[PDB]
Amino acid sequence: RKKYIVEDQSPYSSENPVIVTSSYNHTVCTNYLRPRMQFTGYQISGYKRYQVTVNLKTVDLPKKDCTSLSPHLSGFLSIRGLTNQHPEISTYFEAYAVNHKELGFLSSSWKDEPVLNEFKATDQTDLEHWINFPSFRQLFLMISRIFSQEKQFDNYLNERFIFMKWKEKFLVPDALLASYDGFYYIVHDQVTGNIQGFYYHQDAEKFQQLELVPSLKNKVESSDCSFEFA
Amino acid sequence: HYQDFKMAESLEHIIVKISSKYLDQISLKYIVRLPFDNKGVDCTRAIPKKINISNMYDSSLLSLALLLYLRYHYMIKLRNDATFKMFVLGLLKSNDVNIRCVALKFLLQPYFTEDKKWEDTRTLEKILPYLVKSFNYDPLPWWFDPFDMLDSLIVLYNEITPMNNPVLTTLAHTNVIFCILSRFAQCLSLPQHNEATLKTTTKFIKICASFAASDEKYRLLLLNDTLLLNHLEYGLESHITLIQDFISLKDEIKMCLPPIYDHDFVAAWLLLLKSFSRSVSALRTTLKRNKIAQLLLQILSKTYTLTKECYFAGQDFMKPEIMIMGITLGSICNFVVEFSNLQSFMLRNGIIDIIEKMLTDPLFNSKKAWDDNEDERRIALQGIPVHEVKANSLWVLRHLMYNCQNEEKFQLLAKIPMNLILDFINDPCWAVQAQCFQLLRNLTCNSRKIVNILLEKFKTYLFEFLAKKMRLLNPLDTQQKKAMEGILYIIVNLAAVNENKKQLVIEQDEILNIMSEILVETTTDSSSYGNDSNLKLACLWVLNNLLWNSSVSHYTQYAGDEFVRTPAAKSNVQVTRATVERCRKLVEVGLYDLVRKNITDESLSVREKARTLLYHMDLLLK
Repeated sequence: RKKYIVEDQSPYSSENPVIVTSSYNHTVCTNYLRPRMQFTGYQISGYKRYQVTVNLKTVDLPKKDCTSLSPHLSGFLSIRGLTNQHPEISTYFEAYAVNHKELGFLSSSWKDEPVLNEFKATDQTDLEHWINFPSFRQLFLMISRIFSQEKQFDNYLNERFIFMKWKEKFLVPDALLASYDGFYYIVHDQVTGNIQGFYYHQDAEKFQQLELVPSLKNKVESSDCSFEFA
Repeated sequence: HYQDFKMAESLEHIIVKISSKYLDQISLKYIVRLPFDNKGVDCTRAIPKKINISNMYDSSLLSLALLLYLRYHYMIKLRNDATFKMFVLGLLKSNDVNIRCVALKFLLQPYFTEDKKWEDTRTLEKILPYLVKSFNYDPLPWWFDPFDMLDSLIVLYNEITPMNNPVLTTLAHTNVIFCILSRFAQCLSLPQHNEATLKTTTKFIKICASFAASDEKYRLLLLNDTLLLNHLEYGLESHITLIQDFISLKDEIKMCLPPIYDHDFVAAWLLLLKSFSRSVSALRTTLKRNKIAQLLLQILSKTYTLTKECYFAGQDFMKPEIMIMGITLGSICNFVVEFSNLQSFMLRNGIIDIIEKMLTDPLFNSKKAWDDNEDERRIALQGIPVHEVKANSLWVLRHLMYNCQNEEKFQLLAKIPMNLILDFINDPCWAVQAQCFQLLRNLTCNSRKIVNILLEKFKTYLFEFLAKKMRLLNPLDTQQKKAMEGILYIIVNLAAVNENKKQLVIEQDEILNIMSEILVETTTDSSSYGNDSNLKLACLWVLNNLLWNSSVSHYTQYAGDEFVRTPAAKSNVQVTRATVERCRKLVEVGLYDLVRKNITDESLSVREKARTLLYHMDLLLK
């Protein structure tokens, strides 16, 4: 009978609208930075080891022009004991990527805003924590000198490695019901999709590693859900 | 139609006759950074000197004729002449208020009608200080509203480029936004109010909701004040009490009736609520209140029972109510996302029952039969658009089924069956079709039984229906592209269930042709689809799902109880040769060369996904 074909009355027309979707400059996400993606690893704090799980929630990665302070990445980070019997502490965190137009490597090109003032430490500390990574060095061999060299970089989404900063905002189960005053220097590799990083706070121990990896599922076939803020 | 042409010609003749007498007062001394030519005039922030029309009748005639010409000329030149543009730019600094206002209206019209005009930000920077000064004039004409024009510009730049708004950045540096917010806080604190103060406060609420629609900075700066949400709740409560009082006296009143006086006030408050709810941190910390959710549900129920009962009041009384229903459903579909704390609250207070009652009504559902005792309601309520209500209701249902177990899906399908969604699958509005396709994609995800139900409803020809849909939706419109992505991900979720579903998908020939036409698009061949990477990723995901399962993994990798074996380590030969036959069919169709051409693709995600798929197919072939 084919009810849904012969009864279709949609106004099909191959015309052109007033504004074409090519003019719409939307935001994208990558392969391993999808909304529902889980990462698993450890963390060496002091001398002890903890198990760290990361569940992403919203991924909103900008493009050529970005003068907005909406967070690029968002998720839940949970740290649980591995050596000791430490209870699980899970938090909601947000994150900003490093594109070499507005948000540079050093925390001096970042604008003076109350939401961005928690990601800033010192240009010297930033240079140390970034020179620890080998991909940073391979980027800059292909203080004012590194920024001048940074000004001619290509698109950051077409490069294999993405540098970013992570900051825990509050507690996830109940916000009302603070040992997260520092922030994470994060490098993410897209091809293998793994995350390394350091945790920085002034009144704390220095250079605590992260070393995450994607969480393998129990079914190789994958299906996709979606959502969109109205 | 001919009289419109005659009127346009006459008004253009009037403008040219009057403006040619004062055309010699244009004088601008500028610098081009690379003499009597006019090259490089659009590279400075300076505008020519003040041009004054001494004759009063000539100024009145020019102003009125140019306003009607602005009304007329797009249906049928003077806009593109550089001399006339410089003449109007010089008229911006005149002494007559009508001349300045009509110049502001003349210069800002192409930004809303012309295509690719919004890239001209230098003209916007030249124009905006005079609009800001036009806020400050005591006798203002009835045809000029600076609030409407500023709001229209900000909404235009929010809709086109959400990540970059030039107007907000050029108003923040010049101390204007702080003045606007201070005046809003002063208007909200007046001790005595009338209709004019309500209209001023409504315009301020609209422009403040336009500030925070796509920027977290102004969102948090507005939520820094602790008394804004109290006033929002007060406005919603006031409208609920007014609606309830009108409902309680329907028998005594019972035809043109005036609308409720604060419909614009409540609409603007709901616009702020939606813009605030568009961020996750505010949903988890600041908008945690249950009072907001219960007020939204009460507004929805009261407005629906107004449309059900008091239909004698006319269309002028009901159009604001249906607009309020649409905006409230938009706010609700923002609050019901899974990682917000209020989702179980809306489940517990019955949002699905309200949506099911609203969707089965013949007023909204055109596949329902009008009952033979409510013909007067059908006569009275016809002509009012109800597409946004249906689109937002399907948006709520789509957000309910995002990342949930099958028990909730079966509960919703017990309440709202599949036949209603399939009634809404062929709406003439593209938003309704897009939301229906995304809802079906969310439903079919990770569940075999829903896929079997959808196949049983299409007793198959579902693949023919999807292929027919894919060949006619225009990918230059965003709702049709959204529906296309929903169709492609329905195909993704359908082929990742069993071996029988993979056989059914690969038996079709039109879907493979659609995939081959999507994958062949490149930088120079972006005509049929537009070289969109999302469609390529969906097609690669279908091709990955057709060739990946546990037996192939065990063959190509290998050589309670507290310790169980993995599913890849544990009949497999038949599945393996079936998968190899599928790979050979895919090679014979010709998608292998397209996968190589997508190795040589610009974007990185398609490159890596195609590389993994090509390596897997190469290892399966041998």
